[PDB]
Amino acid sequence: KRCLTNNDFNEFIIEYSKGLTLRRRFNQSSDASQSLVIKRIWTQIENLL
Amino acid sequence: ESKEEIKTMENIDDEVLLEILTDINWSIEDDADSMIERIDLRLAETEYLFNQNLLSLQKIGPNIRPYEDKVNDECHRIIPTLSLFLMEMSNFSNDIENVESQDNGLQVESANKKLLWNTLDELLKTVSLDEISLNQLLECPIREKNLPWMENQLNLLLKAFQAIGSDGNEVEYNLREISGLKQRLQFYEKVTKIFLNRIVEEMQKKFSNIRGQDISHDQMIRILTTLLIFSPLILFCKEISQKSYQAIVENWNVSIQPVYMELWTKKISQLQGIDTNDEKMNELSLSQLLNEWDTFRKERKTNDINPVFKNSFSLLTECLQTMRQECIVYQNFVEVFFHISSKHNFEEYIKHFNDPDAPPILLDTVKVMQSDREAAVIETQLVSRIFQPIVTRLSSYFVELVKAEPTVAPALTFYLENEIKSLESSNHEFLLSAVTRMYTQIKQVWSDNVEEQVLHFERISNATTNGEILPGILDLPVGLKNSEDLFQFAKRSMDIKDTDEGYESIELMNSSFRKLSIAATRSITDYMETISLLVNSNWLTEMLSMDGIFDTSLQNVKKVFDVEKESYASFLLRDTMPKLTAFVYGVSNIIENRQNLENILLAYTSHEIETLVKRLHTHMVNDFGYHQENAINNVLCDKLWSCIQGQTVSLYLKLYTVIDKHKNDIISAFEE
Repeated sequence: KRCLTNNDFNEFIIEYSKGLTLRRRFNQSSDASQSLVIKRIWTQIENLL
Repeated sequence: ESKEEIKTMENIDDEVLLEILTDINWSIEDDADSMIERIDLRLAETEYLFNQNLLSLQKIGPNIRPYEDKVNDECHRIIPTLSLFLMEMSNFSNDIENVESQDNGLQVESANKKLLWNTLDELLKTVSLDEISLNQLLECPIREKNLPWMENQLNLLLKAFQAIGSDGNEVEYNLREISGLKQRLQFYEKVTKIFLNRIVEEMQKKFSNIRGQDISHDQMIRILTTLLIFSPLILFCKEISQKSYQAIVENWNVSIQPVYMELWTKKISQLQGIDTNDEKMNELSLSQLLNEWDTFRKERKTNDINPVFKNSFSLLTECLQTMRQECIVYQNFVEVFFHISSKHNFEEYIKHFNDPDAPPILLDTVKVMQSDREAAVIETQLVSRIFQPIVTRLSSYFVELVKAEPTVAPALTFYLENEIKSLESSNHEFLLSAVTRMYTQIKQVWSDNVEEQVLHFERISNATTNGEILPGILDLPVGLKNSEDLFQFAKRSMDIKDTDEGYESIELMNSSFRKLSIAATRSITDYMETISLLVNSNWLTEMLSMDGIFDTSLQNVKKVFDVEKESYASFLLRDTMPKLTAFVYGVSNIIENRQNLENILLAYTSHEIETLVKRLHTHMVNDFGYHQENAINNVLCDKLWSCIQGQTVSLYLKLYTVIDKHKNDIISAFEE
């Protein structure tokens, strides 16, 4: 919802996937086999694209 | 930016996916976390409900079990008499032993087989220590012919475990004081080399099992290869001395489950093929009720094209491939360790008996296993968007519910997941189509009534036409949702219970909630909507409601009571009296298989509404003359004067209509 809103702020993509890139590195400091968290940063990836 | 932890297999992913598969992890929700709290309270009342259900009630059901179980305490109460009988014979006879051998007693003077030999009677500890036949009679092995590593070096490793390596001396006895320093350290050093040999034979032979993908799927090379692993798990020292042989059966098969699990994962999800739009088959279950009954049926039972196994194929395939995730994983109950039991010295009995079935086979155990997640979620999540099912698939998904009673496998939990393919398969059970019947009886009343605002008259000038669609050709799917509930649903059966029906109360909401949805058709109760109403209800109630399996009978005579009450209102300016009520009021529906002239689409002979209003107002209202006409005919006087020869007393009776609203001699006696 932040994405289409403003820029996404850009911080609502930039800082939002910064402080979410924290927990997207919960999904990257190990992954096995958190298809939940993999689905999380998966949709983060598709939205960022 | 604040890079978080190493998410490597925490307290989640143990079906926390399937936990979050309540509704969706589709954005996101903490609202759905509250929904999880609601399902948690639902389980709380279902489990307190199970608690007081079983707390005195089915704890007396457990006393109803104690018929058989206190009966086992009754033959076992003869075992109390056999146990006090043998314990009384040996109690008094052993007291006779206490006075008999111990005449002096003085056991060093009366029973000195062990008082001369306080340690010398326990002098059979000469098999110390190591390590000749530990690695000579097993190179890696010398086995596979009930040979010296099966018959002897195995049992020599049982002598490595007969040697209690930490019960060394008790130095007044001193059997293995320094012999126990390297007895099973060289027997478990050489058998640590045989242990790494069977570990490399486990990753190697199980990588050959990963190459073994014989016939849909089948890992038969892993079955004959599993015959080459029963000796490794029998191997009684014991066999996993430090949880290692089972780690060659499980932690080695950890990645080698995912070769079979990845195999079924990419395998089973590829059978996708479907239709597009089947109004033809609803014209075959609309053509069924046309030439029925009233004729020879029509349907056969006809289609029901879903009865062709587009998804019922997996009911014997992905329940069988699910029975590879379960029942050939219950042939991984021939490969868990196997079945570690039993050989006992150390490969003696399984040197002979190393041939399991294993599946399935009964139920008396307690165990746990894995390797059934993605085949189950693949079978159900594949079967998800299935909106025609499970109406015709009532006994299919309920046979799936009642699939596995008597095994000791998790196929019951699969059958409970296949009950979840009936029950957590959501309200389909589709009574939200009744919400589409009232919600689309109100928010779609701006199209059907847009031709039918005046429907049964012409004051607001509209034709009596609205339509019965939803559920018009869904009444055709009552014969198509009911026809394939006896062939397709019956050919989806299994063990206890599973059709065996016995089941399919869905399929009784095809009576109950179909007369509730048909009560929304009673809330949908125009004269092509009265005509389509009773024609749609009786388009289900000509064959499907007598086989008499429905409950919309009073709905059919209720909407058909609105067809009598609104077809003699649409013809309330026409019949009057019976001159349009037989061939022009009900036969605007009977031969159909503004409402003054608007029954002229079929307009069954004779005296239709195109002549009952015109050729009765054209020198016929009084008579051809005036009281009365010289015509009792069947061509044009049926609109004019045979109508008057069918409504003769209805002249004065119709003139009496002004005799209450706003004496009777000069009209009702001498009407000419």
